[PDB]
Amino acid sequence: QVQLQENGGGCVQAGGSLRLSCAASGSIFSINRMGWYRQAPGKQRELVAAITSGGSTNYAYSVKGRFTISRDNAKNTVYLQMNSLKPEDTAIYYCEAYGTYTLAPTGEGEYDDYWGQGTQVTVSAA
Amino acid sequence: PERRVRSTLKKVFGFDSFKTPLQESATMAVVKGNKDVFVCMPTGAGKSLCYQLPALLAKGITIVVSPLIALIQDQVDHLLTLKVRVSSLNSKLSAQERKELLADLEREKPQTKILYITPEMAASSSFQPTLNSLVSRHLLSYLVVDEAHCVSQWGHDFRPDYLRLGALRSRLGHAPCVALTATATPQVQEDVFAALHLKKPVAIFKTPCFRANLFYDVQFKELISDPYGNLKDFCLKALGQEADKGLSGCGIVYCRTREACEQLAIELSCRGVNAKAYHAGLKASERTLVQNDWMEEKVPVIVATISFGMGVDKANVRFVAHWNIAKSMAGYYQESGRAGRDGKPSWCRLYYSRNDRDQVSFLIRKEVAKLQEKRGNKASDKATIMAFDALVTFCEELGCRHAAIAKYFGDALPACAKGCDHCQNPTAVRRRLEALERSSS
Ligand SMILES: [Zn+2]
Repeated sequence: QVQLQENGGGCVQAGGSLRLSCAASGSIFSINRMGWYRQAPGKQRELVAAITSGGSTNYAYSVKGRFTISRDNAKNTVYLQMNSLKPEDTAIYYCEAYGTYTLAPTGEGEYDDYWGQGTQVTVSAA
Repeated sequence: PERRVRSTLKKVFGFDSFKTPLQESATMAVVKGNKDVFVCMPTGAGKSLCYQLPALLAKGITIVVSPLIALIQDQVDHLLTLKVRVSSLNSKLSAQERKELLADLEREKPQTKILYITPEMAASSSFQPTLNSLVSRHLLSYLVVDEAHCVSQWGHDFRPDYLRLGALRSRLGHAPCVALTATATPQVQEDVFAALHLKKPVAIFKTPCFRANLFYDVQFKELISDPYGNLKDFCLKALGQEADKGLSGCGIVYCRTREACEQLAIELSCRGVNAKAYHAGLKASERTLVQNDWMEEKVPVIVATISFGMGVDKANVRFVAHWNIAKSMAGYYQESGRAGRDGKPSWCRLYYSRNDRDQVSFLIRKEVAKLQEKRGNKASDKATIMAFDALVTFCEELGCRHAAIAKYFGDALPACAKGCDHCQNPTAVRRRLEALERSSS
């Protein structure tokens, strides 16, 4: 079934930039929404950004104007351009493939949400 | 296991095997009772079997939401003949019949095995106690929503009542929900999954479009100096695929206008292919002669508008030529699909013209504006326009023809096997498309 490959995590200076990416693979016809969530140490998972097939975008207030989500519908890939990174952005970032429609030529398929394993983003104040 | 299902398939419905391996898998997935299920199969016994058979092995009551009494009646009657303990709940039921049924369902171990019900009642305050008590007493085995597409404004049969069915799903948490329809695009599927609040992962069983025995191609009328000649050659090649039987099988040519139908039948006949026009303009007596003559194989080719009645189908149709692009991909699929029912090789050709595209594009816009005055603005109107664009894309793009049809309906990539013009010679189609581009002035 569906595998999510996340990439682009690491350690940067405050004021720096990263680009997270997440490719979904499998017998994928479509994905309703691709999204980035983050969980800082001992804190609740929150929505960072999400984009429908359609291109309707949705950002957490704390990242509006700093972060840009974009999607390649044909490659089932989502991107998060992170600029002007701050210490408070330090967290494990997860991708969500919401409303993933998979199907075989036999006509058997599934509609499910899938999550990646998570990628560490660390922003140093220095 | 498999054992329990197979016995009760013969023992009650009297069938040796499931019609298809897909119908079997669906039925089994509903039986396990671990997943919400979505069945998209063309109308027939197969579909209904996917919830009816499991309803009996369940050891509890299956509630089936259906949009109107007519459809409920067909089914209760058919289930009754199989000596199945089935009942209906609706306003048309007598006050006393009603009080009796409600009493039966309040009873520990009721006789009702399958209850058919309308969307208004299923959601009405008056019925919630009954639903709750059935849930409490773990007597609810399945909630089935038939005609699931009705929940979608992007579908053809939108019913506001179906918007209440979402809230019900959570209340019936314990029980799996089965949603069935004959007709759903990817967009209608999404509306069903969301509006009925199906629990993920949803198991999907969707009968694919693909037919290995149909060769699809598009020809650009703009690049052809002898159109009537090109069609004659196409007709004769498709017929006489059995050289010793001579000319074997029949064909259909579809046209938008009545003038086009009359004219094309004459141009084919004058070149030695016997064809008769069939359209709404002819009297009923004429229509019956033309149809009889075609069905009886006296006249091998019929040139028709969308008007062509499907009273009975024909297995030996060897070709379906569209002289004009259809209104919609569903129209084209259904019309082209009247070919090759016997399993033997058949040809589906679309004669495309940017002039035809522009004209049909425009006519759809006008018939939509006419309905917008009568019945008001709807999301369904935009589905009508997207339905044409899938066919325009089919003609004007490089790629497998069977794939483009699969994409529109929400099927996986089909096993084309040099079964369209693109898959048999990509460069040919590229060259033809390149040429159409030079002609664009
Ligand atoms: Zn192909």
